[PDB]
Order: sequence, then structure tokens, then C-alpha cells
Amino acid sequence: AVSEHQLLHDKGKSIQDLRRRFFLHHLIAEIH
Amino acid sequence: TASIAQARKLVEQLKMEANIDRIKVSKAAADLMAYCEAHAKEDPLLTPVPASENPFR
Amino acid sequence: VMTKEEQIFLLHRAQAQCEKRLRPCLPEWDHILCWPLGAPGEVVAVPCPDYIYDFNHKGHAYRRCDRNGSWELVPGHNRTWANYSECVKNETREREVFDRLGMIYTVGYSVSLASLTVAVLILAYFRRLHCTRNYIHMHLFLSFMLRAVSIFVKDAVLYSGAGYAGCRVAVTFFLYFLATNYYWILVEGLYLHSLIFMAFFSEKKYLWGFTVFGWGLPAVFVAVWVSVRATLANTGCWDLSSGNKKWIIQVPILASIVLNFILFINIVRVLATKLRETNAGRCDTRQQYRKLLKSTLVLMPLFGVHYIVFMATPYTEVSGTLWQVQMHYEMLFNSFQGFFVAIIYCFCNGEVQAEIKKSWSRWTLA
Amino acid sequence: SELDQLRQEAEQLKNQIRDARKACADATLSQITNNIDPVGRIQMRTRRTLRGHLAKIYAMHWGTDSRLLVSASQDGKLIIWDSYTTNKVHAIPLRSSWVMTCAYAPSGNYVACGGLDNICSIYNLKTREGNVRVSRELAGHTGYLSCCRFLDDNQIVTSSGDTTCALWDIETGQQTTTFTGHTGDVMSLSLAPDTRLFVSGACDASAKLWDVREGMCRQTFTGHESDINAICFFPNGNAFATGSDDATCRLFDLRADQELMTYSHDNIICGITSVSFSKSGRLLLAGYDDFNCNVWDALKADRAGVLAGHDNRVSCLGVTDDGMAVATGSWDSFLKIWN
Amino acid sequence: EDQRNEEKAQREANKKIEKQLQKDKQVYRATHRLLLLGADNSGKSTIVKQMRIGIFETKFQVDKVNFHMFDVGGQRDERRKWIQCFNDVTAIIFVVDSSDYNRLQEALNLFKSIWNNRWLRTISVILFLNKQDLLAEKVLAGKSKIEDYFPEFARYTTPEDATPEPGEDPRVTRAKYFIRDEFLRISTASGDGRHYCYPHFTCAVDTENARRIFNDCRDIIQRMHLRQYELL
Amino acid sequence: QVQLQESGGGLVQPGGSLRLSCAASGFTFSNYKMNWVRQAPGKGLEWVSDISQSGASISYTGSVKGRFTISRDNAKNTLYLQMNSLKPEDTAVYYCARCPAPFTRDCFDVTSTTYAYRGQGTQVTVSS
Repeated sequence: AVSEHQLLHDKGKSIQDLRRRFFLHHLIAEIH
Repeated sequence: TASIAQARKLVEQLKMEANIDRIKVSKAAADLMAYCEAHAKEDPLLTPVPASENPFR
Repeated sequence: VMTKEEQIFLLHRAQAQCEKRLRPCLPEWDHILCWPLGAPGEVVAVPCPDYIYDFNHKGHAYRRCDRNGSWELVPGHNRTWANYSECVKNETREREVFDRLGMIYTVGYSVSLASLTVAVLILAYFRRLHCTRNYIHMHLFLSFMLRAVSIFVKDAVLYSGAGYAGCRVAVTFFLYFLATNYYWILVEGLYLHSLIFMAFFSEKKYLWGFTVFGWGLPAVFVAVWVSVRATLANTGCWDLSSGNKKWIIQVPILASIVLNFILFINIVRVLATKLRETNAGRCDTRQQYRKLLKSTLVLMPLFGVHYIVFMATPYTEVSGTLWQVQMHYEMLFNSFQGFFVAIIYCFCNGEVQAEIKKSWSRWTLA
Repeated sequence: SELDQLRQEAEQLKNQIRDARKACADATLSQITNNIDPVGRIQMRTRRTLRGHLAKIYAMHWGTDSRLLVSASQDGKLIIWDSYTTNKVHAIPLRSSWVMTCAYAPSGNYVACGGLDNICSIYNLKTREGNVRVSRELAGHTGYLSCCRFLDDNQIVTSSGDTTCALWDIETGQQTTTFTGHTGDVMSLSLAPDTRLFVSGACDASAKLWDVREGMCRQTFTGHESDINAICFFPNGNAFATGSDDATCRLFDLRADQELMTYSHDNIICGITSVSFSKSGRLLLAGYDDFNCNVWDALKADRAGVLAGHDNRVSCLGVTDDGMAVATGSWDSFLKIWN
Repeated sequence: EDQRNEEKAQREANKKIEKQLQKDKQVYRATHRLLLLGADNSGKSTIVKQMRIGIFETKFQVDKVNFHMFDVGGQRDERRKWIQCFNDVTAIIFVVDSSDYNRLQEALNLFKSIWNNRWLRTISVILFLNKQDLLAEKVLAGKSKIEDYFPEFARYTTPEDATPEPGEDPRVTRAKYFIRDEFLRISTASGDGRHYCYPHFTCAVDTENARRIFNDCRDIIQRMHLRQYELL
Repeated sequence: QVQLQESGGGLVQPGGSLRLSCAASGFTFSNYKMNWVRQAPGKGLEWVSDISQSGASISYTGSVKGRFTISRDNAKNTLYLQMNSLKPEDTAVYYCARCPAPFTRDCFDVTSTTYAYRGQGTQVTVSS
């Protein structure tokens, strides 16, 4: 592992996933 | 007898040095002040010259 | 990783598929799922849809079709009754370790930039220090400063607030300056290992070879990484792990790290040999542990030695102590490596301090 | 028995010398120049630095034209510079690497160097082809050649490590006059302004004055405690100054025939390698082993400036004949013109 | 004017001159200069005779490395002013007649003055304890005693770090390592890391001496490099 | 002028006592390392002993170690060599030699044939 590149990848995945969670939460609630 | 030649030449050498016309330092020192003071304005290192007259800049 | 933009497209696809599809309850689109025909008086179960990445795909969502063929409404509202609790079977309050690590390394990479910008000037302002071991040092110092600069630019572009060009250049510069710091560490290790391990090494030749290796060979496999990433899987700002395109840039980096550790052993195996074979072995006090350890310690920042501990580590999950210690170790020492290198090899250097001692006399008495 | 009485008779003669020298010491140069106004702090800056030499620059000599230099280095090279445009006019490759001295002929036609090969090699600059050819080898010295200074195109006086100076005839190549008297290695010379006398400081704490025509020692001057490494005449030729390993410079008077002034600082415990005078003789420049060149008020013994600049000991020093510069070689391989 | 022409020819001539000093810089940095400094009884004359291709210069090469060795023969016995010429040399090859007990304190005092000289306190010394075969015969005879000229030899035992050749008496080995330790006692008492001593035991019939100097010059250069790094 | 006038020495029976004294002038006696050298009849000069400027770095030759003591007095500007329990080996002329340069831990040609800073010497002879 090149730790810095791994942290780059990890950070990006993390931020993109909460982005996808926020959107999901609201939409799923509206559907309920 | 190896040092006979050495001794004979050295003893006569001090005779030659003994027969010199010494002068008082009083007069020797004044003749060095005079030469350093006559050539006061001719010494570029002692009295800096303008950049105009200096060949190194 | 599936982006929100991707997820929105997949929903749009399921929606179009639902519209092409469109006394029982009538099929409909609810913004997430396409509900089929409902038998009047029955519960209607639909599998939690595959195209929703974050859903539990073994679960079902439920509607109620009333006896008249109308979908049951929530009492006191105009909304349709729907139970998605099986689908959403924990996003809340995941990650702030990344912000703590961010502060870990921004401190270290700042003192590593503050101290090294001092060190490069001192090695350049004094023409008597212009050796060809300070020439290798000046290039090595530059690599650390650019690596700290690149990281600062990369955080302020990507993480904080056509178009993707601007950030893709931050990442390709980040991945190049990070590789040229792992090859200017190897050059310094390969140069010191050439001054000792070959008889009367031309101390002043091979200098163009080292320079096109520290800065050049990194630029080859970064352009290979960019090429394959641009043609295949051009998704996003390239700050997202593709299939295996990461090994295009970081097997050469891991190759360097194993070689420096090999070269580190060789230099310590001959400091040990030399500290015994001194004045026909009589000058040695048989306690040369004091000088062998101190000479070993100063070589650890100069080579990549703390990189060997976490080198063949796989990609682990962000939770769990193997990952947390790897980032709390690597980001703590990668940060201050430029600090210790600047201290050891410019500030507490005898030959540089000695020039400082004399130059203060020149700059004051004259 | 005659040898026993001769040494005590010789000690009897020097008893008269000490009486005669103190008979004429009615004052001190430090007493007569008490009311002389100080020269003040002398600021000198490195105008040019002449780079090219691979090894220690071990000697140096200006030309009469006040523009060209010569430099000898232990790398076996011998370079004629043009200090005005810092250009290398020639670069003579020597047979023997180890050269301990160099001179530029006052006519400017010739260059002579020699060192540990015991020979002085005259080199001709104005040749047929346009190269430099070894005009002569002057062989006959039994020790390293420490300093050779030219009189004309046809005469040269050479110091040696065999306690002997010699005057050569370059046309014929044999010593015309041999100067004997010194006890240890002769380290330096300086011709007179009128080119009739020259002095020679040896490694026996004693400098002698020689008559070139007569070929005999006129006066011997003691006062130093260690090896004398440098010597120069005062610009009028009635005096000279000597450096030594005992970290002092002494001004002698030839007519007074005794020491006139000493030039020491308590902070100085390093020997003098080079000594030179400004055109007026009011300053006494002196190289040291501590890599500096202290500038002395030659009539008040007061240090009046420092030429710091060199990374290694200052081998050679030289004021230009017009007096508009000083060049200082060193073991760091860099001449530096100051002004 | 032709004032430009004179200056143009000067920069032309400096350009040509400077490109030979670059060629000459290459060869000068390549060759290792050595100072061969012994005694008339030492037998320096036989080490030079084993070197295969005013001041006598001897050239030899080992593994395509050039060496220049200078025998300063022609100066008088007073060597405090020409010894300073050789402050840049790679090493001082010191040759000592190890069999000549009377003159060994001459050799030790000479060694001490070179070691502690201001201008040679960064020049390593490749000490060569010559005439080992004569020392072996002298010791076994039992006529002349080392203890006569060295009362410290009464209480001395062969050091543990010793590699005697087979068929050497324990007597001959004590004498060999006592003489050598007298030199190393001076070497270890000062110098403080700038320069080192390399003792060897050399016969008249020995051949591997150019190799030994090539090896010891390589060690000198290695330790020079890795003191600039502050590793040693 | 650098003067090193020697003193003491004469006809002494074997196992006798002697004290050689050299008086120094024309230099600062406290800046130099003073040596003692001797020249046995039919042999070249050999070094006997030395003593640092302070008088704390004394060394001797093998032959006379523990049998001779060297001492100096900077106030008086003099150097001593106490000799006791003499041998017929010890018959020689003893010269008081001075290091060539000041403030040095090295002496380079003190025992040379023609050295400038050495005494004329005293004949120490041991016999019946």
C-alpha cells in the first residue's frame, strides 16, 4: 500500500457515500 | 681540523660585519617617515582612488 | 464507488422501465420502486431494488392494496402507505478520523515545508557548500517541499468546495510529486551506496543520470497511469480507486521502498565492518554500539525505512486497528520526514554550521 | 687549542656588535612616529578572483606592466593571468608537479619556476611557433629550490633548501656566484630597488644582506625566534620586513643594522607565510596560516585592516608595482585581487 | 580601433586554454598521489622495485587505477618545510626496518611528528613494517633483546587479535605485534577521526604490496566520503 | 639571538650522578617544547627525552626511561636533565634542542646534522 494514495481513495469513497446517503434518506422518507 | 676551515672563515666574517658605518635609529626612522610621507598621495591602497581611476572596477 | 450522479441515472433507468411497463390497484412509480398490479385487500411485497446500491437486497418493501383497488393512504395525509424499513436495514455519524489525520499531517507537512525552504536557501547562498552531495540534497529537499505543496493544493481543490479538468490536474500532480519523493529518497540511497560499494566511484559523474531518474522515471509510470485511466474508466476526478489502475503507479513506488531497505542494510553492514577494522582493530573500544547506532539513526530519515513496516499491507476497511494505525503511523512520519532530513543534513551539518561560524565574522567584522 | 680560542674570540667579536648596535639605539621608531596621524581602518574588497588551478597555489608574481600575473600550483600547472579581464594568457605544463616558487621576468619575456626537483626552469613566452618552450634548466642545487627572482633576461638569483643562494647565467646555465653563510634552509629573497643587494631569510631565524657583484654577506640580522618564511625590501631599499613561524613581523634598518619595529598581536599564534609593502611603504601586508592577511601600519605597529577571504592558508601575496592592487594566493586554489 | 579584435583573441585563447585545464582536471582527480617516506636502512628501494606498471616518481596501476609514489631523495635531513608540499596526498607510505631495534625510536619519533603535524593531520599513513624475515632471524638468535631498547616489552603478551603465519614461533609473533603496537599506540592517542594508520608486515620477497596499497587507499577514500555524511 | 648554553657533565664513574642545565635566551622559553639529544662517539645523534611547554607531557627513550628525569623552569628560563646510575653506554655529547616552531605538538628535525636551535653541547663521559 502507498498509504497517501490509499487515503486519497478512502477519503473520496467516504465523502461520495454520505452524498449518496443524504439523497437516499430524504427520498426514502418522502416515499414512506 | 674539519672545523678549522669553518672557524677561520666565521671569525673573519664577524670582523667584516664589525667594520660598518652604523647610524642612529633617530635618523633612520626619520628617513622612513619622510619616504612614507613624501609619497603620501601616490599610494592607491593607503589612500583609496576614485572608481574612475581604478582598473579593477 | 457508485456516485450519487450514477445512482440518479440508475433511478432514471428504473423509472423509464416503469413508464414503458405502465378491481386491482394500478402499477405506479413512487420515485424509488415500480409497484406492480395489487390484488384488492392484499399486502403487495416488492424486493428491495438491485439498482439502489445502499439497499438491503434480501429485503422487501410493502404497500397495502385496499378492497376497492385503491392503494391505502396514510391516515391524516394524502401520501400512499409504504414500508421501506427492510430496505434501509446506519449512514449517521460515520467518519471524522479523516479530519483528525488531516490536522496530523498538515502540521507535519508545514514544518517540513518551513524548515526545508530555509535549508534549500542555505545550501544555495553558500557557494563553498556546492558539492555534488549537496546537489543531490538540494534536489531531494525540492522533492519534499513539492510533495507538501501538492498535498496542500490537492486537499483545497478536491475535498473542499468540462470542469473535471481543474481537479484532475491536482490529482495527477499529487501522484507525480509523491512518486518523485520516493525516487529522490532512492537516488540519495543509490548515490551513498555508490560512493562506498564501488572502488573510487567518479563522485562528480553520473549526476545527469540521477537527475533524470529522480524526476524522470516517475514521470513515465504517471503518464502510463494517466493514459490508461483516461482511455479506460475516465469516471469522475480520478480520486476513486478503479479496478487495478492504482498498481500502475504504486508498484514502482513499492519497488523503490524494498530497494532502499536493501541499500540501507548494506550501508549499516559496512559501518559495522569499518567500526571494527579501525587502526588494525586497536582504535575500536568494542563499545562502537554508541557510534554504530547514532550513524544508523541518522540514515533512517535519509532512506525510506519507516515505509517498510506498512508496505505489503492490502487495502483494508477504514474501521479496524490495522488501517487506523497504518494511517496514524504513515501520515505522522511521512509528514515530519522532510523536517528530520532538513535538520540532520543541513542544520546540524558540521560543514554548514562551520561556514555559518565564519560567515557571521565576515558579515560583522568587515 | 687554536679552534678552542677561536670560538671564544668569535663570541668576543659579537660582544662589540651588541655594544655597537645599542650605541646607535638613541630612540625607537615607535617613539619618533608617536605624533604620526593613523592611516585609519583600510577597507579592501576582493575585486577579482582568478579560478583555474586544480591544486594549492603555492607562489605568484606580478609583472612590471602591473597587469599580468603568474601563478604556480602543485598540480604541475603554471598560468599567466590578465587580472584586468581575468583571462588566462598561458598555462605552462611543468615537468615536475611540486613547484615551490615562480617569477615573471621584469622585461616580461620569461617565466621561471622550480621546486622539489632542485632545478630552476626558464620558460620563454615570445617563441617562434607561438607556444612556450623551456629556455633552460638551471641544475646544480642540492636541495629544493624555494625562491628564484630575476635581475635581467640573463641573470637570476635562486634560494635553496641546501642553505645556499646562487646567481646563474641563463645563456650558459652555470652558477656565476654562490652565496654561502646560512645555517638552515633559505626560504625567501628580495632584490633591491637598485638591484645591487638582496636579502635572504633562512630557517635559522637569521636574514643576511648579500652584495651580488662582490658575492659575500655584508650584514646578518637576527631578532626572530623561529624560521623566517617571507622577506621584502622597503620601497626605498634602506629597510626590509620579515615574517616568521613565531607569529611576528620585524622591520630592520640596514644602515642602523638592528631591529627597528615588531608587528605582533597577542591574538596571533600562527606564523606569517607572506609579507609585502604598499608603494609608499606605509602599509605592511602579511599573509598568515589563519587564512587572513592582516594589514599593518608599518610606522606605528597598529593593525589597520584585514584581508579575510581565503578558505586555506595564504601562500603568496604581492602588491603591484603601480600599487593599485594586491594578489593573494592560497592553498584553496584561488588568487584574489584586492584594492 | 582593432581594440575589440585584441579582446576577441584573448577570450579565444582563454577558451582554448580552459578546455585543456578541464581535460587535465579529469586525469589529476583520477590519479592517487602517495608519499613514500622511510629511512636508508628501511628498504623503501625494494617496495618500489615491487611496483609494476631530486624527487623520484614511480608510476603503477592496480585494477585500472593510477598511483603516483614520490621518493623525496635529494633533500637534506631537515624535512620540516618540504613535508608541507604533500598535505593533499592520498596517503603517506611509511616504511620501517622492523628488524633494526636501535633506530626504531627514530622511526617512532618521525611517525609521531608526521601524525601530529598541523598540515598533515588529515593524511592517513600506510605503515609497512619491512624486513620481517630479518626480524624473525634476530629474535630466534636471542643475541639482541627487544627489552634492551624497550623496557615496556618485559610485560607484553601477543594480542588476541593476531594472525600469525604457520611455522612462526610465539617469540617472533610477540616481537612483531609489540613493534606494530608502538606505532598504533601513537596513532590511537590523537588524530580524532581525520586520519588512520594501516600497519602491514612486509618481507623483501613479498609481492601483494601494490594490492595492499590499492585496498588501503580505497578504505581511505570510503571513510573520507562517509565522514562528510557524519556516519563515521 | 636564539642561545642555548649547556652546563654540567664531566668524567663520572659508572653508576654516578649528573645534572645537565641549558640556559635559554632570545625567545619565550614557555612557548616551545624542549628536547635533549646526544651523539655517542662513532654514532649519529639520538633523541633522549622531551617536555611540553607546561611540563606535563614528558617522554623518554627506552634506554634511559626511569633512569633520567627531565625538568624545566619557565621563570628561570632553563631546562634540566637529572642523570643517575650512569653506564659506559651513556658516554656522549648532550645537546639541549628546542622544537622548531612554537605551540606545536610536533618536532620535525631536532636530531638533524645541522640544526639551528640546538646547543653546542656538553661532553658527558662515563669510565674509570
